[PDB]
Formats: sequence, C-alpha cells, structure tokens
Amino acid sequence: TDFLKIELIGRDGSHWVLSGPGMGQQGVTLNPNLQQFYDAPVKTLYVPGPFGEEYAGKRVQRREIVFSVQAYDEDPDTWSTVDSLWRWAWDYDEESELRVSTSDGTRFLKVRLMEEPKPYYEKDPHITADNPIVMTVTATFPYWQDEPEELIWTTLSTEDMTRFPVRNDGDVPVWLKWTLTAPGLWILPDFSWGNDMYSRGREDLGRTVAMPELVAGEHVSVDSDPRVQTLIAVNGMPTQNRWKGNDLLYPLMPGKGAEIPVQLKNAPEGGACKLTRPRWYSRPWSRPGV
Amino acid sequence: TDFYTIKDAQADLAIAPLNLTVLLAPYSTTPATTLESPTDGSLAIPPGYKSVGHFEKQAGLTLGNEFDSKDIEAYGEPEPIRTIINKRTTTFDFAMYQN
Repeated sequence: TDFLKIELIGRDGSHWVLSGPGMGQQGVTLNPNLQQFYDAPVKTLYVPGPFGEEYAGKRVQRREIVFSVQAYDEDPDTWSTVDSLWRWAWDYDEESELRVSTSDGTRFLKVRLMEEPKPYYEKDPHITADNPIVMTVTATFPYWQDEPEELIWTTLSTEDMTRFPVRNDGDVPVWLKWTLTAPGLWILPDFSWGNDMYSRGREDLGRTVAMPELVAGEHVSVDSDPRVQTLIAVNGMPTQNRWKGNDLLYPLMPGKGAEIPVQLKNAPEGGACKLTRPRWYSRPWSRPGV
Repeated sequence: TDFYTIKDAQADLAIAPLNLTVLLAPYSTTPATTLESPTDGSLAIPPGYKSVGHFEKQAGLTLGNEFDSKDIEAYGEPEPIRTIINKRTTTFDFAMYQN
C-alpha cells in the first residue's frame, strides 16, 4: 500500500524496499505475519496485595521480530546474486536499520540477526529461483526512533546563559546528551518534569547541576542515558572524580518541554554547548499526542 | 513408412469372452497350473474345481486391479524421479443365479 513503506538499510549500506511503493525492485519482498513489529513489548510487575496483586511497575523488553521475505528473480543465477546480497545486508555484531515511513513521518529500528536465517524450501532453491528467507532479528533498543534533534549554542563571553527549547512529542521518556567544550564551568538543567522516581518530582522542578570545572582540552560528553557513563572526558581525564556524588537523574518525560537554561561561567575563550534530544516512539506510526 | 504399416493393427488379436464361466475349488485342491490338456491341447479342468453355474449377463464379470504407489522425488528435481508400485490387489465380482 501507499500508506506504508518499509525499507531496510543493511550494515553495508544496501537499500531494500520490502513493502510499499517500489517493493520488490531489489528482488526482495516482505511476507505477511510479522510479529513484535508494532508495539514495544512491555511487561508489568505485580506484588501480592489485599485484593489479589498490586501493580508494581513496568519493564520494557527487547524486541524479537520474526518475519519472512521472498527473494525472487526469473533466472537462478541472478536469484543467487540477490540472495547473497540479502544475506550480506545482515549481521549479528553490527546492526542494520529498518525504516517505516507513513503519513506520520519516517521512524527506524536498529535490528540485528538474533540467530541464523532459515532460507529456501525443502528442495534446492535454484529450481524455483523464488524462495523465502525466515529472519529472526532482534532490537536491543525496542523503541522506534527518529533522527535526534540537535541544537548548538556557541559564545565568546566569559559568562553567558542560554535557553534551549526542548519538547518530548513521543510516548516514552528520552535522555538528553550534552557536548560541552572546555575550559569553563557549566551548569546544566536536570529538571524532573514532575517525575517522582526519586520522590522529588516538584522539589526538582527547576533543578540545575553544576558540572566540575573543566581544564583546557577537557571537552566533556554528558549523557544522561543510563546505558553510558554520564561524564566522559575526551582526553581520558577522570572528570567524574571531581563531581561529589551529583548526577543527571531525570529523563524528558512525554508531553513535557520548556526553555531549559544552560549557564557558562569562567570561560576565558567562550564555550560551545551541543544538545542532542532523541525522538523515541513505541510504534512505527502514531498521531501526535498531547 | 505409411501410417497403416506403422500401426500394424490386427483385429484377430481382439478376443471377446463370448461365454465365460467361473470354477471354484477348496483350498486343498491342487492348483491349476494350466488349462491346456497335455495330450491334445484341449480344455482340461483339474479335478476338484466345480462351476458356479449361470451368472448375470448385464453385470458381467468385473476384474479390478488396484495399485498402491509411492512417489520418490529428489532434492534437485521438481518432479518425482521415480514411482514404486508397493502392491497390486486383484479382485473379481459377478452375480451368480443358482442356489
């Protein structure tokens, strides 16, 4: 259909249109009955309670997408070429992109081979030259993503302050990334947005955390993502060591957004701040919500 | 070669069972190896075989051959390479009149 277009960018940069307009131009089409593709798998926890069990929170699970493709051509030699190219477009160590484009834009999922593919029919595939490949791919990050929004603020003043416009249009919280130049003392927002995950939802409404003073050449990446370390110095210095049990704790909650303040002081040569905000969605397509 | 010579069809080889009869014998009777008399090539029925008399004309006698077959197909071939006839069942039926 023209309302939905599914593409794959392989690990080698190959482009395949598996469904939608232009499907099968590269020889590979998408078969029906694809599972764990739309909604992010979330499991809920329950503890015993007075009336049965009480809700105790939710945990999102990694995606296990099991789907199938047809590799087809009129001649067995070119079918073999197409089948080899399709196999080359995948790996276990490194991930390939899977884009879904609809009237709500284009959202992609990074997927890798969970196990070896199951190709061909019961007989040798050169007879039909049109064979199915069963793919069991996995998404370690189960959220459908868009291109992250990047903002740059550079200044030549010793002391300066700016407001970054930030907004979470997705249905899941996102974690902000900062890239701060050195030297200088940076103060970054860590607003809770009403999140009671530390019982300080409104006490931390305007929370700001002051990063340690940076020496020359100590450019820092400050990622609030729990997967990675918060402070990473580009030169290998232990910048987190001089930070005294303080941290970025709060993601950008869905439906929330404001002009978050970033302050720079004691910067003899000015400074540059880069803000990266991810755009995570639980579905390949969804209308905006607020 | 012309078509008639290639065909080389003979009508005399068409045999019509103008008068048919069925003879049954107990299992202890020595089986009939042939019905041709060794001395003069006449019709010789072994002792112990007794006719069932008249039977229906419209029904006739029907001989049924039933084949049980299995298809052997190879991995590198689309059609079955061979067929095996596991067994061949023979039956015959007719409608006897006499009591």
